[PDB]
Amino acid sequence: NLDIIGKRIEKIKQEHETSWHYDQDHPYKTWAYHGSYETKASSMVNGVVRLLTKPWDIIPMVTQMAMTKEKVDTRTQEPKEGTKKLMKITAEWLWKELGKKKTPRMCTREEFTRKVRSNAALGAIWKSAREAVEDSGFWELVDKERNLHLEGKCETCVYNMMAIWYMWLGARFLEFEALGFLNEDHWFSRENSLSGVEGEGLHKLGYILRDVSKKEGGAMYADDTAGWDTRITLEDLKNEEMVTNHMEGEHKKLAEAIFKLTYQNKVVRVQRPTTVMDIISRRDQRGSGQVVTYGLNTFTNMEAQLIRQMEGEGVFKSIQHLTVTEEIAVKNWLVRVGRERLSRMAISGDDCVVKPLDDRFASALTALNDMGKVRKDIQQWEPSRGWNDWTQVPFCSHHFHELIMKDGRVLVVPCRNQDELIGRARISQGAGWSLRETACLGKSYAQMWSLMYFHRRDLRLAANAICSAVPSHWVPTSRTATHEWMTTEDMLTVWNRVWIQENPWMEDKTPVESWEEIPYLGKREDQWCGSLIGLTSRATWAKNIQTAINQVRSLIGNEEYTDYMPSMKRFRR
Ligand SMILES: O=S1(=O)CCCN1Cc1cccc(F)c1
Ligand SMILES: [Zn+2]
Ligand SMILES: [Zn+2]
Repeated sequence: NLDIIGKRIEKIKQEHETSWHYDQDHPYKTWAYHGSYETKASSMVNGVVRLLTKPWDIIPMVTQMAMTKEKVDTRTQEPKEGTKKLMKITAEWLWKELGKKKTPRMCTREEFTRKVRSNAALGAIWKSAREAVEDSGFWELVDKERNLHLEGKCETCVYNMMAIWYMWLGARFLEFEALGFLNEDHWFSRENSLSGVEGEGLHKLGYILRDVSKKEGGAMYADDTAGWDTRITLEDLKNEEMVTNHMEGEHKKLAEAIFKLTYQNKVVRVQRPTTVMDIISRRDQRGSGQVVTYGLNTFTNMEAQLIRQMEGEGVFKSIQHLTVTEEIAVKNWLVRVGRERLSRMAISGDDCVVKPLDDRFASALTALNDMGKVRKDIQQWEPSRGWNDWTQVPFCSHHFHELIMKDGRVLVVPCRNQDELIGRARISQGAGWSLRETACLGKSYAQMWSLMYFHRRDLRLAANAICSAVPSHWVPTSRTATHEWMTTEDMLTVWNRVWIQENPWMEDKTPVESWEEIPYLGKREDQWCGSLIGLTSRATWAKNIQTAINQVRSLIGNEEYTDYMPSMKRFRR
């Protein structure tokens, strides 16, 4: 206990010696409380996108998105011995498969520096990250902590609750040095993991689900976990740490210390209004950089789902205890069919789709419930509802349509309710946005829509409008998947590269010559997915779109603009 977290606690106590109140009115039950001390970010509207989406100003599902816990303080029972055994064997086998064609390695100050100078979310708390990285005293702070970790101790690796947990860049660097390889070297690529989709892109996910649908077997299951990060057990963290069994030298020691000192024994600071700072600690649950969180969530989800598959296939009889012959059967299933069973899944962190061998999977719930991965919105022992059609399966907040081009070629396209897409593009985060920076964020949403959602009538029109309203040469930006729309290249050229040239599911590579060759959903199916086609508000907006474009051009001023509206049939004279 205080053995490992004491130093971090001691150091914070001193820095606030004149306010160390041990509140007895502390609300924590499952989080150990240590002490307290004295201390003291809304969604803004993007005006460029809102001025060009007027019909949505009266749609509450869009307008409410711009307005405006008790699951972090929960406990997870210890799994049974049969469950623990199944997890240990599966985890051991899975790190070996992921490691067959990859080599664990340390990520570098050099690589970390480049990532900070290209504005990548690292959950940090010198002003900006940029100025800390170009000064050397910081790296001496990193070195002192680095040397403390090699010694098996920790001083400065403390979480700041805000449920996301920021850290001092020094802690982030040390996490990235030891475990960044999982993301930097694509351990969860589909080629390397079989179930993963890391680096895939939203224009690949529907093709991937259609490929899973082609396997013989049962329904497609897509069960969501209730609060996945809160259900990560200490047994889960131990099975994840076994990646260090594949490491050597410094790296092995540096990685072992991240897992022991910061993952399996955390220290957190949380603001309470009664405003004081609450210094609490817990060994279990997920708390780590969002990028390491993604890869280890993928790993543990792949593990859990292969065990749910083993349960449905009768590989083991009970989670209470695994007979010595069951152990051999589980390991033999893995060697014989493990890679085929991974191929029956698409897993993106806590998000999965599984096409099992048959529907016995639907009621194979004992291992899943006992690992703590309790399903959301369903009674603990009620059998899973499966999907009969890959086009109805939810995955990564989307569903996927099969869309046939006038020339017979087949697109599998990503889709979601259009109110969600318009409502998100109308929101910015943070202060100090110039009109130019607001315009360039609108342009990023517009180009994403032209590439991913070209099949939705309202979005291809609004995307053309925004791109006409923002100066042609201004570069799309974001402050916070592969992002092919982040470019000043012509969007028809990018569309051809993504959907035809580089698309491994498209055998005929004939380029498309104009946007009019590129199809929409059926008119009814566009409505079903939230389109306003057919409403008087929408018809007036489309007819008068040049007036809206000219309003935004007048605000931005006398700049070079291109009219993209004649790329659409109806504006082609
Ligand atoms: O589905 S409907 O509402 C019934 C008539 C066809 N639709 C209207 C419409 C207007 C403008 C463009 C368009 F593709 C379709
Ligand atoms: Zn540390
Ligand atoms: Zn749809």
